[PDB]
Amino acid sequence: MLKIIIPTTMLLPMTWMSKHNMIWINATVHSLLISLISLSLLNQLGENSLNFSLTFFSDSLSAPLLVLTTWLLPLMLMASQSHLSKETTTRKKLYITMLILLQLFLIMTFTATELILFYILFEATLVPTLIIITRWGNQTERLNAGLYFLFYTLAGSLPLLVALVYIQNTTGSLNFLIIHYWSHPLSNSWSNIFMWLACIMAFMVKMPLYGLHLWLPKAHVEAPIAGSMVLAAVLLKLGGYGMMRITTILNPLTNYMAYPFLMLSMWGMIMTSSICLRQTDLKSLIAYSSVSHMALVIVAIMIQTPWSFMGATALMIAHGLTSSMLFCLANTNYERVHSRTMILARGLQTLLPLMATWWLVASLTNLALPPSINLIGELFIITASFSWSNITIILMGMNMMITALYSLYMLITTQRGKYTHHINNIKPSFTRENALMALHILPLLLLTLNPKMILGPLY
Amino acid sequence: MPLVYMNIIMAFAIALAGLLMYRSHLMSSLLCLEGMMLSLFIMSTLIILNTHFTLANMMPIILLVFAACEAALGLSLLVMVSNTYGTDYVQNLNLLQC
Amino acid sequence: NVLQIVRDHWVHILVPVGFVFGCYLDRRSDEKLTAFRNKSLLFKRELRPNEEVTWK
Amino acid sequence: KFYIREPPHGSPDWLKVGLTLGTSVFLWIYLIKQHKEDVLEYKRRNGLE
Amino acid sequence: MTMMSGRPGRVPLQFLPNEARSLPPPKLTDPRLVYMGFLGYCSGLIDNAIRRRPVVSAGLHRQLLYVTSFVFFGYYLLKRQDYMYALRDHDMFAYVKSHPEDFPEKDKKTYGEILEEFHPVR
Amino acid sequence: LLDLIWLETILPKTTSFIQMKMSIMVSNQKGLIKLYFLSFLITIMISMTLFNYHE
Amino acid sequence: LQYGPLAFVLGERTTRKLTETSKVITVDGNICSGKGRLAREIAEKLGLRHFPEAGIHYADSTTGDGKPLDVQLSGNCSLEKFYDDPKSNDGNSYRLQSWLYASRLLQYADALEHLLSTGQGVVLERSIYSDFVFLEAMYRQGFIRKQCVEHYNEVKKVTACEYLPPHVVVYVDVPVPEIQSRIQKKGNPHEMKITAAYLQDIENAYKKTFLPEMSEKCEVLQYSAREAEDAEKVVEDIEYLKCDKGPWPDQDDRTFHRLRMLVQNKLEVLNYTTIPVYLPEITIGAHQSDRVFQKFTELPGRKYSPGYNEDVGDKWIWLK
Amino acid sequence: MNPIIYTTLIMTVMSGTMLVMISSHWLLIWIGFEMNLLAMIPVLMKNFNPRATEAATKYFLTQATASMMLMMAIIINLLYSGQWTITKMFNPVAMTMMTMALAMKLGLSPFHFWVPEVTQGISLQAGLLLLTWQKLAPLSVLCQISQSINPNLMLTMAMLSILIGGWGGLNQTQLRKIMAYSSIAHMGWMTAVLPYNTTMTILNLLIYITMTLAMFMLLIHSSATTTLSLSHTWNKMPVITSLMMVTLLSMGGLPPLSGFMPKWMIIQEMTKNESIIMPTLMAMTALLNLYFYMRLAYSSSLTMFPSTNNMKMKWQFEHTKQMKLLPTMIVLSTLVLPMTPALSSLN
Ligand SMILES: CCCCCCCCCCCCCCCCCC(=O)OC[C@H](COP(=O)([O-])OCC(O)COP(=O)([O-])OC[C@@H](COC(=O)CCCCCCCCCCCCCCCCC)OC(=O)CCCCCCCCCCCCCCCCC)OC(=O)CCCCCCCCCCCCCCCCC
Ligand SMILES: CCCCCCCCCCCCCCCCC[C@@H](O)O[C@H](CO[C@H](O)CCCCCCCCCCCCCCC)COP(=O)(O)OCC[N+](C)(C)C
Ligand SMILES: CCCCCCCCCCCCCCCCC[C@@H](O)O[C@H](CO[C@H](O)CCCCCCCCCCCCCCC)COP(=O)(O)OCC[N+](C)(C)C
Ligand SMILES: CCCCCCCC/C=C\CCCCCCCC(=O)O[C@H](COC(=O)CCCCCCC/C=C/CCCCCCCC)COP(=O)(O)OCCN
Ligand SMILES: Nc1ncnc2c1ncn2[C@@H]1O[C@H](COP(=O)(O)OP(=O)(O)O)[C@@H](O)[C@H]1O
Repeated sequence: MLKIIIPTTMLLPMTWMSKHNMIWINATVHSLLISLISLSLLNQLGENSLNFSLTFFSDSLSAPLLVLTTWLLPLMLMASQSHLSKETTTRKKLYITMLILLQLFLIMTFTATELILFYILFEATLVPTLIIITRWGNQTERLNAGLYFLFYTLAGSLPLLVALVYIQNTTGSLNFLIIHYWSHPLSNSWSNIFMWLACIMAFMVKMPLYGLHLWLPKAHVEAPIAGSMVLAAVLLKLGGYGMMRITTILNPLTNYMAYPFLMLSMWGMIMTSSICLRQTDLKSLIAYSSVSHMALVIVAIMIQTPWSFMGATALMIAHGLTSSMLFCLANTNYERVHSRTMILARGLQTLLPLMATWWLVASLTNLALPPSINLIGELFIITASFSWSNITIILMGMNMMITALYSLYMLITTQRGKYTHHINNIKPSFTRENALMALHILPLLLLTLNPKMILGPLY
Repeated sequence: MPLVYMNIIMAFAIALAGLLMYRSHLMSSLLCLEGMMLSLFIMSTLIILNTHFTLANMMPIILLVFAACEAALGLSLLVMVSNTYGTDYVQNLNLLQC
Repeated sequence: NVLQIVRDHWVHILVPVGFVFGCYLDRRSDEKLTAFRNKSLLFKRELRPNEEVTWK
Repeated sequence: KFYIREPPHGSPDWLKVGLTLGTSVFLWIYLIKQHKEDVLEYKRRNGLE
Repeated sequence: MTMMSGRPGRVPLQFLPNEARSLPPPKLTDPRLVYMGFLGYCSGLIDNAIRRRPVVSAGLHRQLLYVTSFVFFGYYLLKRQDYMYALRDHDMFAYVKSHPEDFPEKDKKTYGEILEEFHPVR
Repeated sequence: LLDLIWLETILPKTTSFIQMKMSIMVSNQKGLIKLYFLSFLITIMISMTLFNYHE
Repeated sequence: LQYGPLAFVLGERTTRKLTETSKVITVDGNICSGKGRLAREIAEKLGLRHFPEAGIHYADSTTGDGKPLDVQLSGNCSLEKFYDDPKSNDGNSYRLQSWLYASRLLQYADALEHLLSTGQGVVLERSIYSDFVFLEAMYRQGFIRKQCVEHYNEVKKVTACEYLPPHVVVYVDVPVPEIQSRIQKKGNPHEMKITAAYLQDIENAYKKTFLPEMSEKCEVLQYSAREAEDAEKVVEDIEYLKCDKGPWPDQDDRTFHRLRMLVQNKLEVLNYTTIPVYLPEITIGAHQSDRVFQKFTELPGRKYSPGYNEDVGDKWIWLK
Repeated sequence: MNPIIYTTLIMTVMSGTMLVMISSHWLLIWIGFEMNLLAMIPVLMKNFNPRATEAATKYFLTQATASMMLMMAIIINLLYSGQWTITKMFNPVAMTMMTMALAMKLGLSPFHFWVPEVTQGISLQAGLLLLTWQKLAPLSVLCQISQSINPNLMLTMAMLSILIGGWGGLNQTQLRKIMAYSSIAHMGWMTAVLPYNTTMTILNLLIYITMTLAMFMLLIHSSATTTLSLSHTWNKMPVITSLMMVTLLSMGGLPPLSGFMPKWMIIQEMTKNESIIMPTLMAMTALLNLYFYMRLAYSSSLTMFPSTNNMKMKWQFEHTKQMKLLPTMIVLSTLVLPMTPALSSLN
């Protein structure tokens, strides 16, 4: 695992020793090389995980997330360099350093064998994101957004720390292998109920769960493009990964402790899909769609079936890629017209046809068109829910209908109709933007040929 | 215990309450501090004499010496406060808040 | 002719050297977990006439 | 260029630089010798070599 | 609240008892020593940055002294820490040996004869 | 009604309001040693009775 | 051995260098009076170091190379356009006044450091004590606002109280019509626009506030326009003065040590000039501040500490 | 003040603290406290002004009252047992007096009122000394008598200290009062674990002292004592502001910074003793300290506040006096989390 971590660390002195006009080129090239190297972790053994050492291990769940992070870094660099052109060399190097530190913390988080190290890195991811949002955000609400993002996370995460140290004291270990092999049932008691809550609420708020999701629109809208990319693509999946790791020791309590969370997730996915229908800001719609998809992931994790975990893993990967692509698409238009209002710029298909094609493909993947992996995950989760209870199909179908509705609503509003007359500064699409959209979309379609790479350990 | 021990302990308690409750003059509180020291001296001397612990017969003298140091410190501070305000009232010392 | 281009492009070796060093450290870490080599009931084997270890 | 004293002039303080380098070298040599003695003592106490 | 300060035969201010010499000294390439050296290098770089000097190249002798001092202190810190953990384990094992009636060895049952409750997931 | 008003009201806005009120209560002292030492006497009387009588 | 507590403890003292000829002297006067020539002559006769009047670019003369910097990187004010448009809505007038007060504070610190370190005396043209006459003249002419005067007063109250006033205050007296006549005979087109009311306000401020104030803690020597050309007579008048009035005789080694610690470390001297009082005339926004700071850092010898800029020929950087 | 006199007074303060450290006799510990206070009073008044005089007077009154209570407790303990050694007090009433006395000396709630005012009324160097060195002696005394303390009173005072520190720091614009409330909260955290493990208290003391030294030195380097004055440092010394922001994040206890390790170790040690509720409340309350640290970081480094015209003149001057240990303190305040197992050397 050091063969991935050490080059990521080497990215720091390499970008701090580069010339003022070569930082983007060097960082992009070596980030792509690191992603290529990290692609070798997909070879999984089946029966058990790849245990490199006492500190790190790789699973069929961790490997797609690691590859997604390593692949997302170069796309973040490509998206960032346009709006940072006027910045000084030192501040651009600091921004790239923030991105590299975030990547390092993420790659170490997904491979830790022990839960305290996972917690330490999972909290350490906060600082670079907070710095990025509050320093390179564009509006004045970035400060309030950063405060929300920090405190919503910490209020859930601190009880997790207390629960983890208590569990290590009572059991003697927190190593995930020992945790799994020496699992014992949780009795029906108030102490066990509060232990369950302390082990669950941090990952709940990172998803986010409906009712604890208010930080996400603020943080995702007010962050720069790279910050939004990493928030939607990767940082939302930390909660799901933590849930999959932690629910091993929570049985059989989850059988009834999951009822309020399932109810909240289903009704709130309906609510957020409905909210997307009346939104004046283009980024907030994407944020709320992310909330709905993560609510579906929460249901999948809560029901505790192999098909549910497979669908949840597929949906996490697909949602990460699709949300990153949608955020980049919105950012291109924002850079054109310097406003996030959806109806300001209309009929962009007449002026930008290839970008309209990218918009159409992203909208089609957002509504989970077959045989894309988005629908693979969603269908697996829906089938698992149907096995859990036949009445879930009503809510699943309603959510599907509303998702198609607002996806095509966004597409029609932004791309169709007639152009706004007074707006006359819409230049032809750059090679960088088209390449960024292609690099987002092509892995999505290529993953359809080999769906088992992202289905997870339960495959 | 002897009832004199209770009398000396209540003397200490009364002097402590007098220090803790403040009237206008700073000087009154310094006298309460000196009274607490006097009660401590009396109590320690009685305890040492009763048990015939020979070597601590010098301890109350050290207590008195550091009492004199405390009194000198308090008087110097009172001098500076009164030079600042022309009065040793405690309510003038309110430039700093919490 | 190569002095200046080396001085301005030497940064392109840091990441490959880090990769090589990481692989080397991974092998060293593997070297510390040989307690059960050729000792598992499933994979215990008779050594070949010339081989010294089952894996390294 | 500069108008006044500029206590760091074109030449560096050779006394301070020499003292710093000597301190570093002495510390490194002392550490090496200490480690060698520690290894030898540990071997002799437990009967390894 | 004070576990090992009152341990018998503890000299007050040694920082390294003679019994610690029976333990293997940490290797000079110990990753903790490398981290101490990295901390010293960071201290040197921050010193250069604060004094408005070229961060990477200004003080080479000063950075060398920083790294050397950090490594030198860290070596002895690691020695003391390892010795303290060795003492903890030694005392624990001695106490376990001397009190068998508080740490009994009960026969362990195989899983075919231990009855576990099954909780179906549905 | 829900995201912009009531979900805001319950978790974050209530916390902000409560902490602001408590901070205003705690930090707004007049800087007079008379009140502080009166509170010190009250605290001493409590510790000797509600704690020193319970052992 | 840089001067500090260690230097004061072993050996170094200030009073051992005072030799009755230190005598901080300021030669004040109205606009275009011959105070500069008189001050230079006094410095040459008495053997004291002469300080030309602190301008917009005085700080430039003492740091880096003595060359002045660009106006937007140093000062950000123009005396010529104050004469042209004193009532401009860009705040140039009070910005100029505050920058000039800061420059005079820096020059006073430098002069006091020189006198306390070498014992040799200094001669100044104007000072922080007489800087307020221009402020009052600007305020009475409607050139600045009341808030600007209040901010100036706050800065002066927190800054000028840390230093000792000059021993000798020399005032060159020239009537306002003679001042105007010298102004037209000079030749500067901008100074042609100086009205009689402005010069009258400066002179009234001098004669009603400055001289009566300094006469309580310093000794004042007034000289008319005609009798100011006799440098020998003025020096003889100074040489027969008994400095038994101000706080200078009340100074011992400890106060001198505190003052010498304060006069060096120019950042501590200038500390209270940039107090967070947000007057529009002097407040600069984040974007402009960032741009100007970056441009200043791009100056050839300003990126690093003095002895660490290799592009101006510094050597042995890797061993410094 | 004569530099020789200042050196003598600082050495006398340190020698009184060391006398408290090395004494086996209660009278010698009392003498050390008396000498420390006597030499400490002038240091608060080095720069003369009415605010400094008021701060020194309040400090003297509080510490003299605490010393009187200390001596009275020592005398009660002697009365009920002819013992002078500091091993374990034999009377519950004397021990309660001792605890109240040491808490008043440390400034624990509800004896916290003097700390913010005294800290605000003095200079930054005196504030550094007061908030770093003055905590060693009472904490050492409390460590020696840890087995005798009543857990209820100590834990109540610690929880009150944490809560009041957070709430008071929420309302401050002066930097010295912010640091004083931060100190109160950190003292509460330290005294929460003392009845269970004194090594944890020592580790928390060391880390808090390192962070406080780094923060005070950074505040001296950028000579500001208010939020708006510190808002100007970005236009003159951006590196100082960046280091300040990182140190503030470390003081908030965020991983992977150093300030997180004492809270982590205290929480796990308390959970070893079946104490779950109180550490949870403690962390949830330290969230407030993190909030006002983040507010200071917003105003200081993450955004750029408007500046003044005279800053251009300051651009041309370097710092005449340099702090030698500032670089080391910053590194220890931030990057020492991986070296956690070294805490075994503290016991
Ligand atoms: C976890 C695993 C490992 C991770 C490592 C830990 C993280 C990194 C290490 C941290 C400590 C190291 C660096 C600290 C000293 C640097 C101080 C500094 O300011 O840098 C300036 C300096 C650039 O200035 P310059 O070159 O003198 O000329 C430009 C002018 O000075 C123009 O400069 P200026 O001063 O005029 O520019 C003004 C600027 C000045 O503001 C700054 O420069 C920011 C400096 C903050 C100091 C960092 C805090 C102390 C360390 C704690 C780190 C916490 C990490 C945990 C995660 C939390 C993230 C905050 O202010 C601003 O623009 C406002 C920015 C405010 C935004 C908020 C972000 C600031 C805090 C971010 C800190 C992130 C960590 C450090 C990243 C690296 C920074 C250099 O940076 C460097 O050139 C040195 C960087 C490292 C180079 C050495 C590499 C060795 C060479 C290769 C050998 C290969 C070794 C292996 C062998 C392999 C075989 C081949
Ligand atoms: C906006 C989104 C925020 C996040 C949402 C988080 C959801 C948290 C809710 C937790 C789910 C249930 C918690 C515990 C399960 C059962 C609770 C209780 O009502 O059930 C009965 C419990 O009986 C009583 O109801 C006791 C609970 C009554 C007191 C609780 C107050 C509930 C009021 C709602 C307050 C809102 C809480 C959330 C604040 C935000 C069962 O009867 P019994 O079999 O005998 O007890 C079983 C436990 N035993 C085995 C230990 C004996
Ligand atoms: C922020 C990180 C903390 C930094 C701490 C300051 C570092 C600089 C200190 C300089 C090192 C010298 C100190 C000690 C050297 C000789 C003195 C020695 O004899 O002391 C012995 C003891 O040794 C010292 O205590 C060990 C000091 C080592 C401190 C490092 C631990 C930090 C925790 C983990 C963070 C890693 C830090 C990385 C290093 C930079 C005496 O033992 P004893 O008299 O019986 O114990 C007294 C306390 N009792 C009785 C109550 C138990
Ligand atoms: C930003 C919003 C996120 C909010 C999430 C907050 C919820 C976190 C879950 C509860 C936190 C506290 C959990 C405590 C840690 C668990 C450790 C444990 O299991 O110990 C229990 C201790 O259990 C407790 O003490 C729990 C009591 C609760 C203390 C604090 C209550 C605060 C409010 C609790 C309800 C809210 C939690 C869910 C709300 C989610 C957000 C709305 C039993 O230990 P023993 O004493 O040894 O018992 C067995 C031997 N006799
Ligand atoms: N504090 C000030 N405010 C405004 N203008 C000033 C100030 N100080 C000097 N000046 C300008 O300096 C110019 C000439 O300086 P002055 O000493 O009067 O003549 P000379 O060069 O003959 O000595 C004048 O136009 C005057 O306005």
